[PDB]
Amino acid sequence: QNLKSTDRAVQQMLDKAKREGIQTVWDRYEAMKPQCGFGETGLCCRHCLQGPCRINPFGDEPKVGICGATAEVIVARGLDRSIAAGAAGHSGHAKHLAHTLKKAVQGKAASYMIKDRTKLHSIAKRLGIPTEGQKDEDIALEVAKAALADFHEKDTPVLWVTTVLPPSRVKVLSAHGLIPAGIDHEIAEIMHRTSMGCDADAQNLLLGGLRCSLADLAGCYMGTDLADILFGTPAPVVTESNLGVLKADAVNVAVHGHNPVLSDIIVSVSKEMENEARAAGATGINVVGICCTGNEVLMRHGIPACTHSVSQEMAMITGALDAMILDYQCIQPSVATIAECTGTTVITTMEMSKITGATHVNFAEEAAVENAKQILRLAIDTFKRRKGKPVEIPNIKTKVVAGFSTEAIINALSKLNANDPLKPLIDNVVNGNIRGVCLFAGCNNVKVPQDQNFTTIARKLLKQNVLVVATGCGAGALMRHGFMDPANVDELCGDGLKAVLTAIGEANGLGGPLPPVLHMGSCVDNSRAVALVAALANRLGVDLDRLPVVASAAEWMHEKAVAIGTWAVTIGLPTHIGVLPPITGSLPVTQILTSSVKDITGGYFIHELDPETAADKLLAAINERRAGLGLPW
Amino acid sequence: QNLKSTDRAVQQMLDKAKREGIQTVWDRYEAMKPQCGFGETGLCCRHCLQGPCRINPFGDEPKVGICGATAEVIVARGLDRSIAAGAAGHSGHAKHLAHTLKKAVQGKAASYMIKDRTKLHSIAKRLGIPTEGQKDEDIALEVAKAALADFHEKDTPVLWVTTVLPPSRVKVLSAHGLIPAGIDHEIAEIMHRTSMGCDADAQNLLLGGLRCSLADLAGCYMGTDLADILFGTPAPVVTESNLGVLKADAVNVAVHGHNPVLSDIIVSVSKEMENEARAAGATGINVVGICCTGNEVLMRHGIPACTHSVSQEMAMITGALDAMILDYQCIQPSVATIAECTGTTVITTMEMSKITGATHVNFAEEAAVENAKQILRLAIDTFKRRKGKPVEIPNIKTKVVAGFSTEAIINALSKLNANDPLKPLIDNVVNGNIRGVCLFAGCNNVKVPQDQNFTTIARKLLKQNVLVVATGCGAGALMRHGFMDPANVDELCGDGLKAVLTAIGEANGLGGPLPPVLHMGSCVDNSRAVALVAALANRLGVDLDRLPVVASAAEWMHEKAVAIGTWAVTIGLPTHIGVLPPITGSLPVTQILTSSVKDITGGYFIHELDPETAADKLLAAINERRAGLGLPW
Ligand code: SF4
Ligand code: SF4
Ligand code: FES
Ligand code: FES
Repeated sequence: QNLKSTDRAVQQMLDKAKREGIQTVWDRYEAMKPQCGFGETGLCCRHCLQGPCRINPFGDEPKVGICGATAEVIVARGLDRSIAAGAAGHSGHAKHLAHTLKKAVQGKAASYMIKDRTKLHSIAKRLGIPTEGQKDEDIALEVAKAALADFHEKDTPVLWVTTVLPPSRVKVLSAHGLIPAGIDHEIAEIMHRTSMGCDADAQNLLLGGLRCSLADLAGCYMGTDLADILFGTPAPVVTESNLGVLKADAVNVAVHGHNPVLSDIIVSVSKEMENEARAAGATGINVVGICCTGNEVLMRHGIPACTHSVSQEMAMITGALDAMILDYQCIQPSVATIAECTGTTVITTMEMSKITGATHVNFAEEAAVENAKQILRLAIDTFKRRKGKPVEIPNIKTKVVAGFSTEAIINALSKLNANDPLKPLIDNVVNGNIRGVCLFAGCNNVKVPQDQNFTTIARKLLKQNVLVVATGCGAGALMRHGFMDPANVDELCGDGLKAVLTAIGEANGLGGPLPPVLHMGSCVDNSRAVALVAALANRLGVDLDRLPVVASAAEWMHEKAVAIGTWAVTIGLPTHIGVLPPITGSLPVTQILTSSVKDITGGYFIHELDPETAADKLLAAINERRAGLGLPW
Repeated sequence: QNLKSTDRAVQQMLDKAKREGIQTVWDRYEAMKPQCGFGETGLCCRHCLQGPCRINPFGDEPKVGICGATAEVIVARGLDRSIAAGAAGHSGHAKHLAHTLKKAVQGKAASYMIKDRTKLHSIAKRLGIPTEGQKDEDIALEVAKAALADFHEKDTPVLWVTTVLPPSRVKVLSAHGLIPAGIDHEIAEIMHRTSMGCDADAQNLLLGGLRCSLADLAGCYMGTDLADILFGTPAPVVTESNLGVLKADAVNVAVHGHNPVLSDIIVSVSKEMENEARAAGATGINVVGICCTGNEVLMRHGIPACTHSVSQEMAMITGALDAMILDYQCIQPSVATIAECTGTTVITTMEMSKITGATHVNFAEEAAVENAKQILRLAIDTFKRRKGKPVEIPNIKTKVVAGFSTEAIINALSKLNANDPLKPLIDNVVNGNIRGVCLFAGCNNVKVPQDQNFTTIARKLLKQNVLVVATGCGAGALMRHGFMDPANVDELCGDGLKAVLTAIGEANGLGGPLPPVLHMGSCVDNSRAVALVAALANRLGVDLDRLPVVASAAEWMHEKAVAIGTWAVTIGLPTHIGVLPPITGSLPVTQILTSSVKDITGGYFIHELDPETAADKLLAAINERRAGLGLPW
């Protein structure tokens, strides 16, 4: 099972699933081999009913699509549609939060409120919304209206791009025509230009994709902003991760998906029903997190993280998961079928994301508490049905310190330098104690033994004094393998990095270091990493493509991650990816994305399937940035 | 060549292309056989990087996607993305026209203006925009702002749906949650819900697709409305069609694509440069139409139609096409390569639709006349380079009467009944002189011998007294085969239909009948057919799903046509399609689209590849509608 996942709890559940005859994502992957090479290389098009068209990577015909579309056009159109689909997910998430904030401040959903007033006021100031002499409710109404206005064309471009990046970066992007005009406007323009008989020039197509990736960045940043207003900005928290966080004697309830608009309410209400859970034979309600909704409630409330991404079915296989409460994105629809065998109640909550065979509860903000109680009572019923059944919860978990929002990181640094908090971090970059910064982001992917790339790359970078930050299922991989436990700083970190983590932690009263990797939150919270490095760029007076900062989507899968990787390149970062997207069928497109885009944005993709080689390539990229600043390396 | 196209001019050019070694769409189709059966059946998914996934239609594994997505989910997600892409094209077209109208009435593009004041005022009244005491420029500004507001969520739903359909139809759709909230909002929601780990219930997915198809209908109707304001509502015109409209001694200039925002200007300016063309050895500038931009200028100015859709390369093969001026949609990118062999200057004009190897001229409304002159002068240069070269223009053309906007049809009927113009048409439906109405719409498709389905079906329906209306490349097929020549009424039409066409034509002073088929314009002008049958429904006091009205997308290809076919079903029409979309891999999805959707909208798809059978099925559908009204059949 170690060829399937490097997580020992996951291996144990894979053995249970095998002896019980329950098919897993890994079994369905094996059943798909050999996968289609036209699709793997990108040389397939279904954009009209004259198709499907394909192109042989090498050899004889077919050499061109029926309409005349070349390999370069077919590959670029497919990639653009992936970016648009990712943008549509992150911005659908943000849009829902904008509507929730509007409802809350109009008096229409009393379960929601302005929890972070300081964040509200700073966002308003960032956007140019007046604060002086205005009620908080009116300021928030203005912020929500601004959020919704960024989805369509108006007199200004998308402010959740233009107000969040360094001004020199906005100027470079504007010169290339890359600033989005409206989030949904760009998504639709991608769908139009990639339809049959439309854009047929690879460079033109890819420039559009870069612009649409910035629409995705805007949705990410808007989602983080709005979730912080509504639910609180994260601050450092201590919790646990992996399947051992489930409790045989408790009602185990997983929140799963991405938008925490209901799961934050699930967390609050579950506490109020401890007595009702005790009447039914449980110690209480044990809410646990899967995927990014789990990251949201871990970051804000220290809810323990059960599992992530590719291994999500394994939580059910324990027999102890009484309910799995779904919103949208990254939910394997197999969970609805597996629930019959495991007894778990799978509940969908969003009108646009239903799964056949799952129970649906129509969540509405105005009725959020009622909804959480109806849902949680289905879970309590389920816990009672499994009275006196054996469960197999692997006794495996790690300690996790998390909650490193950008505000929290700046605050931690301020204990070393109150009036210039970024300076101690920059001081240590310049002197070599910190070699650079790497963001790990994105999913797991069944093609890669689970977590193998994240942990192999992270280990090498930490030994070379790289400050490592992580989001999404990259943070999930690292937390499940101990990278967020400060007890592992001695083992994992080079002496320079250890010195800095210790100095910061000791100034924060911890008597011990910050953890080896800083968890910055969910996938939308990749925007927090942008805010951090944008602040660093502005303090140094340079653009992001001169900083020793790189990213690695080491095991990526989702269209959302393709969008994130593309905006990382667009804002100027060397961006490693550990699974090839469907681009190898076009050498011209591959050359743009890995080389010549440098001349446009200063970023570039680094394609490397071997994680040891990937770490060497990321260190090389960091060290070239150091050299361009005149720093030793 | 008659297996490739039923058009004799196209056959002649296929022989020339073969002896000159020029590859055509038909050659590229042959080179693609056998096409992938997974893609043909819809059983392929590439929505994440764990793919590509496929499902065997029958037999052993693979049976399910890697994430657990079933065949039903995979097929429904793919179809939904096709509908969203079509909506993005039609509404991108409409959005561009909305911006053009706004620029014109703000004094920013003097080459554009309010040409149809009556249409402006009726659209304003339809939307609830006040007209009394307002300048036309301010009314138009309000209409343009309303058009742009329908792209995003607001306090009202999409008004270019809710104000254009019968109220009972709006109520049925609203009860099922099918009214779009915003055009680009729906496109993005489709992209989100169909991304990995999101919507996984076929019925839920398909309901979303029906809603997004109504966003497409809104874009079509908005595009027709705005183009009529800016360029004039069509009225009956007489012109010609087929390759014989090219002239060896003239500068032959094709306008090709969909948005006539520049080609209408091309038509005006070309007249002003007749003298400049005469200096270079030509008789003048002969502007001809390809595809829907050609339909737009045919409908408004009687510009002759050169060719359409699948056969567009053949116009170049004559050797006499000096320039082909492109905007977007349905342009085979092969034209840029074929131009090297034929001498044609291929010019792109829109930033989001470029073709490698074509010359680009950045069109801007503010500089429209300058742009048309720069473009037309490239064409005059090209005509001079082919001095003393042999050209092979097939001496083949038909007479075309066209320009039947809904306003023109109502006006023609008003000569029989001034105060109740629809009554004479209804009178003849009730008495059997008109059996019903069929709209032919959509593309040609290389899988079908060109025009064979349109003409075979139309011939049978006309003999059975069906009033036939046509748009897009369905109108192109019928015009090229004589169906728009009133001299063919005796041959083609049953006695009842002939009586009505003659009575209407004689009351309109023609001394002769209306043509056998009424050309209602471009693909967006399918909205005109909606306006006509909506008016008929309102006059009879019933909904569209009780009228003897059907549609046939007999040779369809583009994602835009998939969207149109889907909204035809959604508004209540039996809708024949002559090429199977990628749905046969899921029996549950096929059953929804061909049967059970009747219980939702009253419309349904009729899947029939055999055009003689299709005509029988369409007549059966018409006759069942007649029976439901108590009419003889
Ligand atoms: S758009 Fe072109 S390449 Fe794609 S399926 Fe249609 S004919 Fe084939
Ligand atoms: S979304 Fe599911 S079915 Fe589609 S490629 Fe990804 S794993 Fe395969
Ligand atoms: S031929 Fe396999 S992905 Fe299309
Ligand atoms: S396997 Fe051929 S279309 Fe994907």
